[PDB]
Amino acid sequence: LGKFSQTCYNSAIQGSVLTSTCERTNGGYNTSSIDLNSVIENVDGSLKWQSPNFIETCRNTQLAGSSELAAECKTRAQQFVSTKINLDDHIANIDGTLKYE
Amino acid sequence: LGKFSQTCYNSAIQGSVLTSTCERTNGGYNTSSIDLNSVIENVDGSLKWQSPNFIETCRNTQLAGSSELAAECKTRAQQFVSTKINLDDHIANIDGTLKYE
Ligand SMILES: [Ca+2]
Ligand SMILES: [Ca+2]
Ligand SMILES: [Ca+2]
Ligand SMILES: [Ca+2]
Repeated sequence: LGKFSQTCYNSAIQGSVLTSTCERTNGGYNTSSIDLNSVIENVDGSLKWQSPNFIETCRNTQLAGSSELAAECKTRAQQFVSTKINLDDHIANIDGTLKYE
Repeated sequence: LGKFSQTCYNSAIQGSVLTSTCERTNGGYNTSSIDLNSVIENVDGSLKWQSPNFIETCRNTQLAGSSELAAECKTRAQQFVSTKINLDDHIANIDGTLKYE
């Protein structure tokens, strides 16, 4: 995965955004940008790649009660345990549409 | 923040997606969906809200060498330490455009 640096040049980082000029398969180059803010997290001082989608390591997702998401999720030890989270924490109803905030 | 459940009904969760029918400010209801996969993470078995954008708790971001993102990031103890991450880990050059994978 990755390896962009091997076929790109003039890379730069401003804030959360990486910009670089990269080689196209069909000759020629293209300059593009990517915002790393959401795919990179700060964990107790060290930059780590954002954790994988939870559906990759959790099963049997259900709505518990009126606003809780419940599931059986894998521990680092590879064992499934019960867990839940209140979606009312961050999911809002903004004029009829569900929005994260 | 949040509190969608107080003005919505017929909520349901399928996989990573929450769907609910919510009250509009201007009378009437609207049914909408939101995918929780990326805003909820599995940390050692418990569902936690995905960590905040790293630019919120990190400063002085720079490109170190050809592919590393370097910065000074806040620890849980509120002290800034040096950290870096190799963007070649997950940032690819897909036919001239930077893409995460
Ligand atoms: Ca509900
Ligand atoms: Ca549970
Ligand atoms: Ca580079
Ligand atoms: Ca550093």
